[PDB]
Amino acid sequence: SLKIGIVGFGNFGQFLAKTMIKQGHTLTATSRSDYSELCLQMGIHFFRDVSAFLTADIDVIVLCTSILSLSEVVGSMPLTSLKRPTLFVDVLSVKEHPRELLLRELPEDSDILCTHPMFGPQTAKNGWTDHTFMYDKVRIRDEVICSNFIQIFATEGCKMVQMSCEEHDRAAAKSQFITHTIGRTLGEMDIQSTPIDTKGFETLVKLKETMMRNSFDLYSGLFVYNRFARQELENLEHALHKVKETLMIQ
Amino acid sequence: SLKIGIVGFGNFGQFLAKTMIKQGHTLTATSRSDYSELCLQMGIHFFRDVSAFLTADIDVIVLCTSILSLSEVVGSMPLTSLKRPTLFVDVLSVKEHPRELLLRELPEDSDILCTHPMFGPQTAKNGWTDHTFMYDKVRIRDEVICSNFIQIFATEGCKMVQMSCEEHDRAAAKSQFITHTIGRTLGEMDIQSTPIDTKGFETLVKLKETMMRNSFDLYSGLFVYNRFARQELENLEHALHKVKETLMIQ
Ligand SMILES: NC(=O)c1ccc[n+]([C@@H]2O[C@H](COP(=O)([O-])OP(=O)(O)OC[C@H]3O[C@@H](n4cnc5c(N)ncnc54)[C@H](OP(=O)(O)O)[C@@H]3O)[C@@H](O)[C@H]2O)c1
Ligand SMILES: NC(=O)c1ccc[n+]([C@@H]2O[C@H](COP(=O)([O-])OP(=O)(O)OC[C@H]3O[C@@H](n4cnc5c(N)ncnc54)[C@H](OP(=O)(O)O)[C@@H]3O)[C@@H](O)[C@H]2O)c1
Repeated sequence: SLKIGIVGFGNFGQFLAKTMIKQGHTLTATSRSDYSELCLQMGIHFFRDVSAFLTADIDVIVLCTSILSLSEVVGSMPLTSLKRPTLFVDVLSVKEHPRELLLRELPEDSDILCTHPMFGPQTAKNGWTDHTFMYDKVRIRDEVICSNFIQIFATEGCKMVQMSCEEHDRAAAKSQFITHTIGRTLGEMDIQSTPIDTKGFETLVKLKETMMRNSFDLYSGLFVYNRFARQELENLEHALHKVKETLMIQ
Repeated sequence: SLKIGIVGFGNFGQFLAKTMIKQGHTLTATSRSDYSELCLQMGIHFFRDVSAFLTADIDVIVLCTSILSLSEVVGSMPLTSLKRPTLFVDVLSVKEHPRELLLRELPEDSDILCTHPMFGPQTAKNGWTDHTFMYDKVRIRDEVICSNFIQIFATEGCKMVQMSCEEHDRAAAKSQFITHTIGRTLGEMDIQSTPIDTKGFETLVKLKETMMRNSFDLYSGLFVYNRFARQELENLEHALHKVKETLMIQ
């Protein structure tokens, strides 16, 4: 409890590491880019080469690369260099895609846990308490290891939500994707504070600031790999034109 | 300590009344609809017809009708029946229109103060403190009465902002109007809480519920009577379209 290897040590991978290190887990990391110095600072063992990574002593592998790159990343991995059957955890913001991919590409005897912490650096600055953690036990035999990993979030007092990947994607297309879409639209407008802001407008400016601090890759992945996203983008445009037209009538 | 009459005892009219009564001003009301029983519950005299209202003892008349109705309402007022020069105060959400209308329609010896408290029943439930109050001293000769009215909001800890009616409508088109438009758009979509709401999405549901509690009359008036509103609506529509365009080429 627990030796954890992180694939993709960018913004979100780092976020998770800080709390897992605090709880006492032993971390290993690997990534496309060089995080040697940062991992040195944090006492994480960093492997630049993913084949070297897969030979380390690891209970759990956490996939933390961008949605867009997950196919490339998993596809290149020498999964035949896996030393034991391992638990694979993804933390992608969309869920049907990693689920099908990992089911197709991973060795059969390896376990699959699909997850999405509904929070991050911009929204969980202090702690994780009363933030939501979604997960789906896609292929779990070793309940002990699975339970240990899931406990990482429970003991931070996350709200715990078990849900299918498809139901996560339907619900996320109608909520998170719309939320990001609005934040970006406001970012494209570059809204600015005024002397006479309303509470509502202050709220939108803060949403703009937060949504824009995510990568464009992340936002795109929400759309490209969520099959329910396109319809929500449509409903959003269709609703704005309904309001616009009632204004024209008036 | 003022004799204050409200014209238009609707939602916002009643909101202003509650605080002015508490401060110890003598308050009386008139309106298109009959608020006899509500005013009996609240302890103030209601005049059903404006003619009787105009011949009472009043230092300050506050106009709290809808933006759309202002011109009709002021036009139908037997303003010649006024006993004394009186302070007229506007609290409409747009400002160039009432400033122009009142300078045109009022007796010359009546004073004019144009205001927009940047808050209401839905956003200032407990107390006015730290909320913004904009005013423009359009035509003041009696600085004593006017300062005593303004002191109503200052006493409550409002952030006091003096600006021109034009600068107000420019900033308001960029902020308040935009905010209402997105709120109304989310309402047409009828977004709802999900088990995996992000903090950003909770923030939008709140905004939707809040914005949707305003009358469509009110929201119309923000657009129809603010000449800077149209370009802001284009900026929004144009921004959304660019965001969509970046997503579609992937
Ligand atoms: N609040 C959040 O940010 C949040 C919350 C929940 C879930 N997630 C999910 O966690 C994952 C990481 O999110 P993020 O915030 O760190 O930003 P991101 O832009 O979505 O992902 C950045 C990560 O992708 C890595 N990566 C590895 N191979 C890559 C390749 N060929 N192409 C592109 N990127 C590659 C990057 O590696 P290098 O750094 O080595 O270059 C980096 O580690 C995403 O799947 C995201 O959906 C994020
Ligand atoms: N948070 C807020 O709601 C807020 C904040 C700041 C400023 N304001 C401004 O305060 C004013 C009132 O706002 P509101 O929230 O009460 O809602 P509103 O829908 O903008 O206006 C309601 C008032 O307008 C009256 N009215 C509507 N049409 C009329 C007509 N043809 N003829 C005569 N009177 C008419 C109504 O009279 P009856 O009720 O008797 O029918 C009611 O008193 C507006 O100008 C608004 O821009 C509102």
